[PDB]
Amino acid sequence: GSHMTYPKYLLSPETIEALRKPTFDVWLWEPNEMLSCLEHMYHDLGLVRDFSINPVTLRRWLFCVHDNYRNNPFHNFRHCFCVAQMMYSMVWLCSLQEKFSQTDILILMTAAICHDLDHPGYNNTYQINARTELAVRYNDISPLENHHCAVAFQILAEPECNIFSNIPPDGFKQIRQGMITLILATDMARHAEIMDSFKEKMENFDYSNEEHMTLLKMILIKCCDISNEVRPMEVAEPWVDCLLEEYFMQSDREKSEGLPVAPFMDRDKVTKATAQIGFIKFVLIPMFETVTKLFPMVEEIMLQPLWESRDRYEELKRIDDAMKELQK
Amino acid sequence: GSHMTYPKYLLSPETIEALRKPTFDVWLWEPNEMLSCLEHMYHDLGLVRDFSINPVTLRRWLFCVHDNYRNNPFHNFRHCFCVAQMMYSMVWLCSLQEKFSQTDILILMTAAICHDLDHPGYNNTYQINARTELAVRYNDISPLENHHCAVAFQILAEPECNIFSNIPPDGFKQIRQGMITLILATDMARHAEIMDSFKEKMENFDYSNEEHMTLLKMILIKCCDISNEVRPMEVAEPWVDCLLEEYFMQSDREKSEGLPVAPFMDRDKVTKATAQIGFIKFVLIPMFETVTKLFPMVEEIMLQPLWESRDRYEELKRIDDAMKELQK
Ligand SMILES: CC(C)n1ncc2c(=O)[nH]c([C@@H]3CN(Cc4ccccc4)C[C@H]3C)nc21
Ligand SMILES: CC(C)n1ncc2c(=O)[nH]c([C@@H]3CN(Cc4ccccc4)C[C@H]3C)nc21
Ligand SMILES: [Mg+2]
Ligand SMILES: [Mg+2]
Ligand SMILES: [Zn+2]
Ligand SMILES: [Zn+2]
Repeated sequence: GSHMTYPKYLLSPETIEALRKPTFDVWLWEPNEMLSCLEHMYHDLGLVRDFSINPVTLRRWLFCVHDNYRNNPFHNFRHCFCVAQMMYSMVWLCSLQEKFSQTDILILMTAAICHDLDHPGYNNTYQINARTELAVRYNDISPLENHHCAVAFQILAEPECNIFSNIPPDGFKQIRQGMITLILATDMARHAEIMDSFKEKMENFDYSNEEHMTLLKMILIKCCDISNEVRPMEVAEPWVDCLLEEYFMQSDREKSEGLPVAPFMDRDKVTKATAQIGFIKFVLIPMFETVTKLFPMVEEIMLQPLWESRDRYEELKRIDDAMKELQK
Repeated sequence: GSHMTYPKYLLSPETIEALRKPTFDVWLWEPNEMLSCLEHMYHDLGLVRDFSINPVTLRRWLFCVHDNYRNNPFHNFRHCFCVAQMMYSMVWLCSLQEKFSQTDILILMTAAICHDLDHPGYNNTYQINARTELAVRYNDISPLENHHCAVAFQILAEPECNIFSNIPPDGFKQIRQGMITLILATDMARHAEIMDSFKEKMENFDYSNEEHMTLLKMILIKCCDISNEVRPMEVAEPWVDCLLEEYFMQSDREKSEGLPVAPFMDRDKVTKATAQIGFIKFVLIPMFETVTKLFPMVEEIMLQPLWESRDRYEELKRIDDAMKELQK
């Protein structure tokens, strides 16, 4: 719509607008454009303003983050961007600036961006069963998430990437603790525990109770992390195939090294349709249902697409099933 | 008593019987003799037998463990020997072989031996405040105990040191999980918490309830860890100066680096007597009282010597107070 053309890293006005919504097509963008988006979120949320973040430091920091994401089929830099972009979406959708401090929004955003740093593309169960250096390092306790987190603060300790350098020590310590809690909370082995605690608080929720608020931020980051299916189908569906790529890599290796294979990583047991129907019905919908009690607009903008997804996979399944009826 | 003289590393019959009581003078022995003592405990408790431990591997493992203790004034290989030797004493005293599986005995001993591996001589609070590599690696969560536990399994993963090599993977997993839980339980930041969970199980204890037993093993290790004052006074007391040496090393360093100093480590605020009075009264005694409810022989063997220590130290402090009052 502009009188001249601009480089891609100069986000257009339409892109800036689109970036606030969960319909943003995360696939359209190169790393450099994604980096620009993230940068813009920090400015637009008032976090550069309120935390006195050096604007060049913010950029050096994001570039460093990018460099410490690996090129995995799924647990890559585009995935962290989805998680961040969904968090951003949720701030707008759920009017989170009315409810949360700027420090809380900083924690949410920074944890979202950092939460899968240097992921190897094999999960905690692989680490633990194979007795990897990481499992040994972290005593079989959320080995990956502990590493993501440590890498995060390693990056922030480099003075040219330290977006928190103009924050007082107490604020730093507060932000550090919140980020650790949040990144640790993304270990899916703790999903039911965290949901139970949340739901328990939801018996009588209190926005001025720090404990309630901590659980609400753990639930937000968990929402954002596993939210691909909330997105328009054409955006959502490619992510399942990337995840299965990663998972098949792992179960191949596990077979070959004599380690236990998860059925949901077994090429002969999983299908995309059946895996997603299960995850949608039994993990995603129920989680977003609880959140919808606090944020009613979540039903229309995030539950609806999930219902639509579930239904469409049910259709796909009827067809995978017929295909298998031709194959023995 | 014998017809010829044997090398020190061949323990005499008398040392062997004496090794089973809390009364054993840990100060008399060289490292090689302490190593022979630990080796003997594994054979004597039936652990070599019941877990098919290669007797040479057991010694390589012990020697390696010894090497990875640092030459700290307190948190050294002799301390490790104390903690293990007290555990072994408690085995006999409390007839723990009636109550616990051999796997649990193994866990208890191996955790006692390993629980302070590669201690730097500066506590978790220093690590955290100074933002050390350990603190950043472990996300400020029990960084030292995490580290001790990691180093234990780094050692065991060296095949010449793997005393668990003839154990099937299910048993290994169970031993590892147990040792991790017990080593992490030695973080004194968690003391009141663990004591409280213990106490609530103790309301109706159940030796066949795995959670009850886990807590019990946690307390047992915690008992052995801080048990110096249960020992005869001449054995117990030189440990206090060793610990203060380490603490003063820390407060001096904090002072120099402009970091917070804990009053209990400050050479200006600390008295030996006042240090010990409170610790004995409010940490050691209450902890051993709850154990005595399950193991009533503990009163005479471990409480009585704590009562004496408390009395001795309350007397020293009067003499301190009469000196201070007498002067200023
Ligand atoms: C990384 C995992 C937790 N993840 N993140 C997003 C999604 C997704 O859309 N689908 C799946 C599938 C669900 N997995 C089976 C499963 C069912 C219920 C609870 C936990 C896992 C297998 C994935 C292909 N995993 C995701
Ligand atoms: C290393 C600590 C926990 N420890 N281990 C044995 C002993 C001991 O005999 N005395 C003390 C005293 C406790 N004091 C500080 C403190 C009190 C309460 C909680 C944690 C530390 C000073 C020590 C001389 N600490 C020991
Ligand atoms: Mg993750
Ligand atoms: Mg320790
Ligand atoms: Zn993730
Ligand atoms: Zn210790």
